[PDB]
Amino acid sequence: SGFRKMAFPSGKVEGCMVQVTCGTTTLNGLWLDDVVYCPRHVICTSEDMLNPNYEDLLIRKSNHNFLVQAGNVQLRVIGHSMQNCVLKLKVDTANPKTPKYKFVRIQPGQTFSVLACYNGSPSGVYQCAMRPNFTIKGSFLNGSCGSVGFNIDYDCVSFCYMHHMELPTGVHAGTDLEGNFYGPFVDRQTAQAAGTDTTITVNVLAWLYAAVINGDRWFLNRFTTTLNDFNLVAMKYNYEPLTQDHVDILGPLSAQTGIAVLDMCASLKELLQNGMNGRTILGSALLEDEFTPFDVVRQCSGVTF
Amino acid sequence: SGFRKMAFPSGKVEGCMVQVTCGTTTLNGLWLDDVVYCPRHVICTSEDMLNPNYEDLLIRKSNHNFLVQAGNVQLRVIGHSMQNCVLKLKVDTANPKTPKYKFVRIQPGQTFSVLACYNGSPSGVYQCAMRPNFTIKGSFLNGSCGSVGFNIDYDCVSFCYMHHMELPTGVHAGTDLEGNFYGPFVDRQTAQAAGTDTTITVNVLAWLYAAVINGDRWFLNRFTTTLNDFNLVAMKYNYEPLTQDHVDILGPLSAQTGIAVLDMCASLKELLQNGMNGRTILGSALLEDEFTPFDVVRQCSG
Ligand SMILES: O=C(Nc1cncc2ccccc12)[C@@H]1CCOc2cc(Cl)c(Cl)cc21
Repeated sequence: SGFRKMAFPSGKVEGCMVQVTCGTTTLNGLWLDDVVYCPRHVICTSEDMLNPNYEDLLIRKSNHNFLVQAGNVQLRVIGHSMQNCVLKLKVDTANPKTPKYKFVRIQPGQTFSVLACYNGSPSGVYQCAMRPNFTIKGSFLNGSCGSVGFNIDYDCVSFCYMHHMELPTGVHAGTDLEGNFYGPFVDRQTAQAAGTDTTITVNVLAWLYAAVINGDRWFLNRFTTTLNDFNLVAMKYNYEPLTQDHVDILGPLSAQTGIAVLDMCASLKELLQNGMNGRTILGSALLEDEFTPFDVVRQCSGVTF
Repeated sequence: SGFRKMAFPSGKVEGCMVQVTCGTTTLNGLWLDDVVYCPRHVICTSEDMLNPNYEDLLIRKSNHNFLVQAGNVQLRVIGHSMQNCVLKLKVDTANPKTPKYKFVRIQPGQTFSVLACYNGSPSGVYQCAMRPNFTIKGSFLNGSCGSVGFNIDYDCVSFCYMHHMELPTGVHAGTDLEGNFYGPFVDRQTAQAAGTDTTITVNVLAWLYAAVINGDRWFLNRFTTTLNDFNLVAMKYNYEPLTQDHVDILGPLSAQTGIAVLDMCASLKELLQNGMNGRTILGSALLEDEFTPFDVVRQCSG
């Protein structure tokens, strides 16, 4: 029993974290095989950030300008190239701790674990979701750039996020490991704002199934709804539309608990229109949307890595 | 900016997780140097749950009855001893991945990370607090026994908890790494119940300081209170008494935000009286009590 916000074990990623220093800037890098990946803004000054020409800034740099440190060992940079908003520093040594890995781009609503790092040293791990507005509600301080987000499937680490910046509202923006930003963000000091966020409907439904599996049933009702009527109500409450794909993904949880997805949708509709009335679900007075259906199945069945 | 429930990176503990099998029972063990620590109930059968005599059950066992597996390598048990509710299995190989470590017994309100494991394999990492009733609200299934709780301040792992059992209400009980249970619990299937749980007041106050540091001030008020008047109010909401130790511990956060502890206590009294009125604090509609003053300082300042 119990349902916690749970991250993947971070060990495979910890053995990849290195510190990258360029001039006065120090941030984190991801050391996989003989390449160190890090945000390209490490080559910027405070002035450069206002209007940066990264090809021009990078061409002026030499390999010895990049100081890479893996623990207490300085790595030798033997090449440098840029791929979108990520800098790739070729090093002379392949990381002996390189796990089986892939670079994957996640969709909004998908969750992942973040290994927050400072000076190439892991300090914490937390689970979060890629918001529908492409930001993440992380917890990051100065020096956390280059910290990565990942999932584990079997013994393979799928790297899906690299931290680049904090927006004025305190939310975070970054890229996949190919340097493509999630969202309409750019790595330049200019006016940028997160769009209005919405609730990840499929994830709230998955969390209501987790609550039922854990014995919390007060919100269940005798009713069902059509997918179209549910989506009309979802649009009204700034909830993401629920697709037939989402309904299909929730199938196993529906089969296990005996609550059809549209029956759970009718519970969610009543919760949106009437509130919780002083009650809680899994120790929360708000509907939680940072557990995917896969996360609920994984946690309620005990899959290991 | 931002405030998340954050666990320590679990790598140093992952390299210590092994599978321990004794008869039909399989659970997790912690492999440090040449010793594997695990719950002593791994030696129990069906009739040895209601009233087990662990000394008598252990004396009947030989080293070859304990099957220890570290990855895909079977470890050889060369000795066994019991220390309170933990079984210590001496093995013929020292764990090469043994980090710098300590065994620390914690107090209620303290937080720690749990590396939940099944069959010696880590499945997830989450953050817990030792409840005032000495239980933990973990997330554990059958086979999670032997999973450990830890903190990693510096490069040293302080092991503080080993999971032993789930109580009828779905909460969890366990021991420190010396086998001493937290709380009035025993490793017997006898009728046991968690006492009435209370809110960790000092932790809620720390989390209100984290909210102020993060820019949230709506709950602040112009009132202060005496420590005794605060305790008389807070007890009525099943909150733990706030001691002078707790007030002292909150000093650095009070100095940083400019809000005296008793001034923050008056905000907490008002939040208990009024509720949140549709508002949230750090993305929560409930007062959070699983961040200590130490966690808040570390997460907010470094
Ligand atoms: O609690 C137990 N293991 C579990 C742990 N955590 C979570 C669980 C969730 C579901 C089912 C088992 C779970 C075992 C088996 C059941 O009976 C006992 C009894 C005693 Cl006295 C002791 Cl010390 C251990 C156990």
